Amino acid sequence: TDPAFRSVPKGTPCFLIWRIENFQPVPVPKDQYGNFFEGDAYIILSQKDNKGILEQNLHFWLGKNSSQDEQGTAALKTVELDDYLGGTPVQHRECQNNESKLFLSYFKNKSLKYLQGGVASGFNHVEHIVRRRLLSVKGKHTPRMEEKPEISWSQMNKGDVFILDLGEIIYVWNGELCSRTERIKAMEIARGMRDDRGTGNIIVVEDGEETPDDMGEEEFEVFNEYLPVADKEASIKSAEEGGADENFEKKKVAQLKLWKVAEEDGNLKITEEATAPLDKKMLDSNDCFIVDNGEDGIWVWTGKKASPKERKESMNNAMAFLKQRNYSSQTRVTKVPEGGESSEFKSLFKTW
Amino acid sequence: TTALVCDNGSGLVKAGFAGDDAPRAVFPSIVGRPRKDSYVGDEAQSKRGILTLKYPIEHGIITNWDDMEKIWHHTFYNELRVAPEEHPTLLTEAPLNPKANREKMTQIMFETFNVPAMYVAIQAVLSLYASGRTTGIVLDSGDGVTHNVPIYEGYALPHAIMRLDLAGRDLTDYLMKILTERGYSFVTTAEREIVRDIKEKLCYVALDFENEMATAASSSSLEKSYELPDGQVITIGNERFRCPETLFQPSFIGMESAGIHETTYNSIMKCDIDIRKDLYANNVMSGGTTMYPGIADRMQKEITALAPSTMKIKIIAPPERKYSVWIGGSILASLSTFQQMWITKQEYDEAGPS
Ligand SMILES: Nc1ncnc2c1ncn2[C@@H]1O[C@H](COP(=O)(O)OP(=O)(O)OP(=O)(O)O)[C@@H](O)[C@H]1O
Ligand SMILES: [Ca+2]
Ligand SMILES: [Ca+2]
Ligand SMILES: [Ca+2]
Ligand SMILES: [Ca+2]
Ligand SMILES: [Ca+2]
Repeated sequence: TDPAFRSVPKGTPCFLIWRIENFQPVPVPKDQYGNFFEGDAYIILSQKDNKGILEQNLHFWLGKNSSQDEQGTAALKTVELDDYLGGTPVQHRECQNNESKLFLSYFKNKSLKYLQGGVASGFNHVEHIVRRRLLSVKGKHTPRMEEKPEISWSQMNKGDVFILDLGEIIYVWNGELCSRTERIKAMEIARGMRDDRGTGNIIVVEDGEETPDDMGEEEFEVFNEYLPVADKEASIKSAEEGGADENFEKKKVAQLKLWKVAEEDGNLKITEEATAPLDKKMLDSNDCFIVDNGEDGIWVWTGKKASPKERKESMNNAMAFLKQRNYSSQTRVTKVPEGGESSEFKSLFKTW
Repeated sequence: TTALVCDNGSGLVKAGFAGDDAPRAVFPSIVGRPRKDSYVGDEAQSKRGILTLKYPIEHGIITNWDDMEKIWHHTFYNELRVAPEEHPTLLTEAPLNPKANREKMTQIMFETFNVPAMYVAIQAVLSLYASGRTTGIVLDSGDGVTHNVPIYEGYALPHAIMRLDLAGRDLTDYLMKILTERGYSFVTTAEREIVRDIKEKLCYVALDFENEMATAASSSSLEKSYELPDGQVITIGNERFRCPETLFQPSFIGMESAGIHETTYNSIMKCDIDIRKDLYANNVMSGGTTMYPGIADRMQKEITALAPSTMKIKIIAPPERKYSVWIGGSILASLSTFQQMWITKQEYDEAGPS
């Protein structure tokens, strides 16, 4: 039972008013009865003892600017308060400037006043913002992916392969001096992204062949809208200006580090389990593990049989790494449930 | 802890987190097995040739429990990417869902995904709450089923619930047929998705069918263009409103059932007389098949002709009504009494699915 409804007298007359605030009916101070905010929803319970019987009227008042969550909470809570009092109350839906005479009778002396504004909506707005990013695939033995801090030609070079990730449409741009292993590993990274999201068309782009003829009229528009071809030559870096493919891979292998978050005898310990080649069998379902890829992503692998303290402290310390090392905003911590590992997460493991 | 809200629909799965105003995962309720043992949702549709694709849910009632497990597995681990053992989960069920069906949803949810708690809510009831109402009649029309659920003070009246097996997938089939009679080529399942897109973008409900029919027969002012994936452009004429007209004239598709305006009227007439005035004034529409332009004014017109003249007819068509069920469940799972009405894993392991 909602703790704001427990003090409702179940047999004696009363007159109570609640105000919906963040999915919760907050009781209104008694002297403020009648002061209604247009942006909020209220619940009004009237119980009168008319000639030996208790007539129970249950009104929920909806301001003209009330949010959808407040209107649904008022409707849901009215039913909850109805069933708690036996079901005998009668429900009335009251809208601003269209209230019933019974509702207005409660406030004839108390003065009904419509006030502007109200408490903020408890809803979290889902914006459905697509994550657009310029990816970099570079290496000799096994090319590694890196998310660039921007989407431009000044972030690219003619010696590597770049993935223009736009969600539903993926561009794989091959530099004219890119390796043969970079050309195939970029497809695996791209095809893994399309299989993780369940849909999407991949477009293969060669260096210098970005012409609306041998590329595509509509295909060129999207590419040029994010990567203008005119600004290419001044901004694109030479293959020589891009570093050594071997040095880049050596940097990325070194930053990989697997942490272990286990409970032991009730005292949680965070040891350094391994580095170097990482294997799938290192991840045990009875514990949690933090896969440290540094500025390119912190991944929290959560086993099915893990303890609650293991799950909470694994995210906490992974979040702690970000603030301590003062990583940029684009470095993210991602909880990875066992069995829901993405292709990008599996890429950090050499054997799987 | 934040809860999960999964609205298992006949054609689409709407899943997300309690507290959000919209679902974050909207993928088709499809399981594809080859002719990687399974494919779910969009990837199953992106690989139609290699696999055979089956609907785990039929007319709102879930029928293939093994393939539905893959739906929920794909929902938790692939779409939302959450550990289901960490989140309470609110599910939705079709009106008049059998009890043994609701028990097996609970069994799978507890001894396969190990959720800490769960609850099952009726889809039409959640839509009424989403509109800020406790009393009214809901017209819920989706891909596979259409229902008329009169609700009074937060609880449906099961004796007056109507079930119409005419919905969006039937309308998509009808548009494939009449466009093929026109001279186009749409018969395959891959072309079903093309026509479904044609239906959602260019179809509408005519306020006066015979007059709109006479307009399209004398000029080309109602004809629109649709670009196929090939690049070929085709012309859609009176098919734009002949397809949604099946909702009001089921005989178009070969069905002698009553129209959605009559079933709405027949449902209200099965309720007590002293609540019909509120039922007429609170026609809440829900589902994607109710997203046709003009369906609200046509329902307003058709019901006003069947009902007594002293009754005020009001149709409520919320803008986001294709997600009304999920939004209604998001509010319920955000209420601090969702904990009181749910069944926990320990209670289920002790007492059982009953
Ligand atoms: N703008 C639109 N116009 C017409 N129809 C639409 C539109 N948008 C979606 N639809 C249809 O709505 C249907 C899916 O909606 P919804 O998710 O409410 O149904 P469902 O829950 O999967 O099915 P059911 O209600 O039988 O469980 C699809 O068949 C789709 O064709
Ligand atoms: Ca408010
Ligand atoms: Ca009551
Ligand atoms: Ca290179
Ligand atoms: Ca452990
Ligand atoms: Ca549905």
